Amino acid sequence: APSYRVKRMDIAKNDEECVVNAANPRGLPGDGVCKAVYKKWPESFKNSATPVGTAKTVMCGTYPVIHAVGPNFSNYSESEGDRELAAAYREVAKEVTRLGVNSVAIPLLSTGVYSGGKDRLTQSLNHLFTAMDSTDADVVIYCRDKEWEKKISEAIQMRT
Ligand SMILES: CC1=NC(=O)N=C(C(=O)O)C1
Repeated sequence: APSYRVKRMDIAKNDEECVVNAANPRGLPGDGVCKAVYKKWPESFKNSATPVGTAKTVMCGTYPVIHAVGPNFSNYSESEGDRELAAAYREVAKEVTRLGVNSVAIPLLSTGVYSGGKDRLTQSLNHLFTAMDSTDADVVIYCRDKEWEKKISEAIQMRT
């Protein structure tokens, strides 16, 4: 039965059948999760540009990298950002289904440099749940912060 799990570690060392990059719409290497991903899978950045609110898969050998572009909340209104954040996750679910993978390593989109300085753990995680609930893949969420690890775990546990 497919599960949700959380791991506090570098997403570039995931043990899943594909990864989601928290990407920018320019397809450029960038900072944080995107930097790790670039160093691990540089060939997945060939023609990886995709607009805000979308996701695009680029293969690195046979390993799929799903570049998903959450909104930068600095730029977006709360209502328009929320729409785009939801859309990005929906496109992730679609790519995951099309690939036929049994598992996916995913970050919380729009929670770091794109958070607009707000805590958006709950907002982002709930959009992730809504989209990925219709898939049969194991989902592993990767975070860096110990407190976030606990709150994500609690949110996972409380739906069971
Ligand atoms: C480049 C980024 N894209 C994204 O979806 N979320 C980000 C974040 O703030 O975690 C950064």
